[PDB]
Amino acid sequence: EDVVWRWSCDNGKCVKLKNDPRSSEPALSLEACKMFCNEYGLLWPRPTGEADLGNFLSKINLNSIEVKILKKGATDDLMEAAAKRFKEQVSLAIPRGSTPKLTGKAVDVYLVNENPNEKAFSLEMDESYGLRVSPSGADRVNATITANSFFGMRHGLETLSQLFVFDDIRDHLLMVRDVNISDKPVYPYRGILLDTARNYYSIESIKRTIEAMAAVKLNTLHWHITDSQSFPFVTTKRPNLYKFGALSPQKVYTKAAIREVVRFGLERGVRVLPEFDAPAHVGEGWQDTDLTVCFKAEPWKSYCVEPPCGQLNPTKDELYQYLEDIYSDMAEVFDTTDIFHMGGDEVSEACWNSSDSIQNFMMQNRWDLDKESFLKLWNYFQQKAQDKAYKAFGKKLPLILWTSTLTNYKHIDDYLNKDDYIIQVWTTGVDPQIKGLLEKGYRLIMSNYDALYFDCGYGAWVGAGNNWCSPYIGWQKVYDNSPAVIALEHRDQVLGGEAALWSEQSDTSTLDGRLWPRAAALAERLWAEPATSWQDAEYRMLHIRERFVRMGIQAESLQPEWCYQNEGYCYS
Ligand SMILES: Cc1nnc(CNCCN2C(=O)c3cccc4cccc(c34)C2=O)s1
Ligand SMILES: *[C@@H]1O[C@H](CO)[C@@H](O)[C@H](O)[C@H]1NC(C)=O
Ligand SMILES: *[C@@H]1O[C@H](CO)[C@@H](O)[C@H](O)[C@H]1NC(C)=O
Repeated sequence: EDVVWRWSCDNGKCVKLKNDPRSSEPALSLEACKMFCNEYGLLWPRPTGEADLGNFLSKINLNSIEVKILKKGATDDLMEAAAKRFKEQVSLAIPRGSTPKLTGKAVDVYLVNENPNEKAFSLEMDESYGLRVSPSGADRVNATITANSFFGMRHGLETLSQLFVFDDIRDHLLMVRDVNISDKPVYPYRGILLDTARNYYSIESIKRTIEAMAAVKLNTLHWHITDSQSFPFVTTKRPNLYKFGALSPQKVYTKAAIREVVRFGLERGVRVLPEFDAPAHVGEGWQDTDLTVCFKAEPWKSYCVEPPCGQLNPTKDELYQYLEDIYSDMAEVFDTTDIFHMGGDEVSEACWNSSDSIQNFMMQNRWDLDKESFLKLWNYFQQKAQDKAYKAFGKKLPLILWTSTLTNYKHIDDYLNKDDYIIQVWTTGVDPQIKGLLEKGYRLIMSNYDALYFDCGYGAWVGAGNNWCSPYIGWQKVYDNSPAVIALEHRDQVLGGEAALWSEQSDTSTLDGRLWPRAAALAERLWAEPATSWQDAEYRMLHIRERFVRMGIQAESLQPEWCYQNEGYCYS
């Protein structure tokens, strides 16, 4: 049938009223009411500069949307793809099974990229843009996006596509008539860590993730591609690793597939940042190489944080020839990344100390068999690994390592330095380590486990009960988590944050629900850094969830749809 209700703004809330036929007032559809009742309308994330949306809408012909690229250059392929992608984005305003009337004005999208040759990712890349929308004569609209690079430009296309609403009362596609927007992100690094080694994730599900990331302007996919449980990364120079390491022959990431993903990400302003976690978090794949110790060691609680146990043996020269080859194979297909993640997850002294060859190496070099000695072995490893990474990427590039014993601020400067190493932080924001690190000039990527671990809250995968970092982190807690509050003065040293999806209990099937719409909360926090909290973003978060679902993302449900149609009535 046809929609029977209407909506009217009242103290910032769209109230549902009956659409009585005996009225001279034009009825508002739910989202038409929302676009103007809300401070920032249906925008996610909300802009950092000007947010002038005006007061009116305009009927639009869907078939009469034409995009024109004004400045041409090296990024022609990228801009043409992003423009072709724009028409499809506009259709996301329309609910499936509803068709818009083919009438209304024509839309002219004018893309001006003022440095059409820049297409490299860097922490200094300019992702700012300007958005102007105004009527053009009688039967058309002037939509102009102006930005310093392609990245800001496609960010602007994203924001522009959010200015379309569907009127399901009349079946009209509408657009905001007069907009003036200036925008740019607060943090340069906005990411998701996807663990694809504890469980496999189809290429299609990964592209689908990147698609959703772009929709809320997140720019980094950190691809945790290897661990102790599997080695799906197809390494040509050391094919024995993925042949023995993969969960199955089909559960693998080939050079062609990775290139597809990397290119797909580039077209969408997403840096695909590969990680090889070492010298811990290794196992499957390294059988019969004699380059690991403690693999499947029992009882596992004595040797590692989670089974199977396994670490690299740094005392063997051949290890670094394997490492160089792995890095080189990564550098070849991950060819948009400006950064490389080397893991640095906590090493087990117990494991290294159980090895004959390792103990002899430490005695014959005078070191002892104490915690400080094994910290030297780790430094010894990381220094040589680092050297090979540089040779592999054919240049020096920033490296990322987790907060660990090795990166304790008290002694991190012994072999690490703040110009070469970025530190990813899992510890809670009130930990002394963050302050100690910030003061020694180190840059941070925030991934604090109490706000940013998207795996928390489920059943136990060893034993019974729940998983280690329960309870489940609602989007509210991730939205409110602010690096600016954590960093304080040293906040420019914070590069941004990363939602971490560890995959002991997540794979292809649970991917959508794990990330969305929670990652959108991180998206707004890192793009805008609001002084306002989650309550002020609630209505817009509900809408962005619906947009994800319309995109085909199987996003988590936050609230009854009733709350979305009846703002103000669901509260606590
Ligand atoms: C990177 C990093 N990601 N997470 C980090 C912190 N490690 C948390 C420690 N931990 C636990 O403290 C733990 C307690 C009880 C059961 C458990 C089952 C599996 C795994 C764990 C675990 C576990 O990993 S560092
Ligand atoms: C469209 O709008 C921009 C910004 O107001 C303006 O500078 C430009 O000249 C307009 N383009 C056309 C062809 O109307
Ligand atoms: C390593 O093992 C030796 C005995 O084999 C012991 O003396 C030493 O304390 C151990 N090191 C650590 C850190 O446990």
